Amino acid sequence: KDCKRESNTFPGICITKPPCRKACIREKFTDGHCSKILRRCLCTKPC
Amino acid sequence: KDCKRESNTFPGICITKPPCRKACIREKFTDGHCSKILRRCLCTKPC
Amino acid sequence: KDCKRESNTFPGICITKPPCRKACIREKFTDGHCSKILRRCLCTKPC
Amino acid sequence: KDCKRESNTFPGICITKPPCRKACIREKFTDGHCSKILRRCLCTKPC
Amino acid sequence: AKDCKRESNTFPGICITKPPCRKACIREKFTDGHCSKILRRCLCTKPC
Amino acid sequence: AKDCKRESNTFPGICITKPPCRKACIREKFTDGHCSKILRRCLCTKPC
Ligand SMILES: CCCCCC(=O)OC[C@H](COP(=O)(O)O)OC(=O)CCCCC
Ligand SMILES: CCCCCC(=O)OC[C@H](COP(=O)(O)O)OC(=O)CCCCC
Ligand SMILES: CCCCCC(=O)OC[C@H](COP(=O)(O)O)OC(=O)CCCCC
Ligand SMILES: CCCCCC(=O)OC[C@H](COP(=O)(O)O)OC(=O)CCCCC
Ligand SMILES: CCCCCC(=O)OC[C@H](COP(=O)(O)O)OC(=O)CCCCC
Ligand SMILES: CCCCCC(=O)OC[C@H](COP(=O)(O)O)OC(=O)CCCCC
Repeated sequence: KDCKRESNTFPGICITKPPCRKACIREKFTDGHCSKILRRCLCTKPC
Repeated sequence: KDCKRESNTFPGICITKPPCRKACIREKFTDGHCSKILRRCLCTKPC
Repeated sequence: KDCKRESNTFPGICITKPPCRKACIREKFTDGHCSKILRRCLCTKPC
Repeated sequence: KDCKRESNTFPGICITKPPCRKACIREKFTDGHCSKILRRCLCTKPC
Repeated sequence: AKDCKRESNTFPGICITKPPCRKACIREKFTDGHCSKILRRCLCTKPC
Repeated sequence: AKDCKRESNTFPGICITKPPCRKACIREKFTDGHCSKILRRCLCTKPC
């Protein structure tokens, strides 16, 4: 399974995936996705 | 902030910290804690 | 474009699409999706 | 519960209701109202 | 002589419905308040 | 925070430049006035 950490750079409410993914790759993770409930951008990468 | 990944070795319900921390350090993380709701053992390490 | 209405039969909170789609098809709509903040099951069909 | 979808015939910006309702009734809905931010004309009808 | 008007100095966030804006504006000693339809500011009004 | 604003009751015609509007508004016991950008109304301003 992957490691996960909230994005430090993504601003505002996480609505769609691509912007979150882009922030997370800029933060040297491999993907990102919006949290379904709190709408935070969560980055993921192999641990 | 630290990365998080659920423990792959901790059995059953996460009640207190020490057993989860011990499992997570064996998995080469630096700490572990119980998730307050689902009672999963969550390993943490800098990433 | 499609008309949209909240599901009358979907119980609980909308987490993933397929359970919502299933309920919406039961109600004679063609698809369903989760609303992003309130997590409602919203059915869609041709108007 | 009413079905909703954007007017296909209402031109321009929805400021007040009557012109949107009128367009929506022409489109065989039963009412219309402006959306708050985008100022779309949204038609509604029993579904 | 229409009413005097200015933006609420206490209403937070986006003005969506009228009652919360009117409530803020009466606390500021105006007689009413309403959301501006385009910018969604809470605007207070009073005879003046 | 911002001043109260109200259309002038005495300013005739269309608001082109500020000084004639400011002068009419001070007569009306406001502290300033200015032209609205599109409709070219003379808008008077004063603390609420
Ligand atoms: C598919 C297009 C229309 C329906 C979309 C919808 O209902 O939102 C997706 C919902 C969840 O909502 P969001 O992830 O917040 O967009 O359910 C899923 O199946 C995604 C599952 C988890 C994805 C990781
Ligand atoms: C009934 C006679 C006409 C009154 C016109 C009016 O109410 O303004 C139009 C409103 C405009 O929206 P507001 O920002 O709420 O003023 O839209 C509606 O259709 C009502 C509900 C949705 C609000 C967008
Ligand atoms: C009527 C309650 C909805 C919340 C406040 C409101 O009156 O209208 C907001 C509208 C939604 O109005 P509804 O169609 O009823 O959902 O949407 C927007 O903000 C802009 C466009 C996107 C969605 C239409
Ligand atoms: C006639 C309906 C009841 C009261 C008036 C009203 O509709 O709301 C105040 C209006 C609405 O516009 P906003 O305040 O920007 O929302 O203010 C004006 O711009 C007109 C002032 C006059 C100069 C343009
Ligand atoms: C309302 C005028 C106030 C200030 C002067 C101005 O705005 O320039 C236009 C002036 C205004 O004159 P009046 O309309 O007579 O007031 O010249 C014209 O009338 C031609 C337009 C014909 C309009 C009927
Ligand atoms: C930013 C304020 C809103 C604009 C209204 C205003 O200031 O009224 C005066 C007008 C405004 O006209 P605009 O160019 O359209 O802004 O300016 C003048 O030319 C007067 C010269 C002397 C002083 C400007």
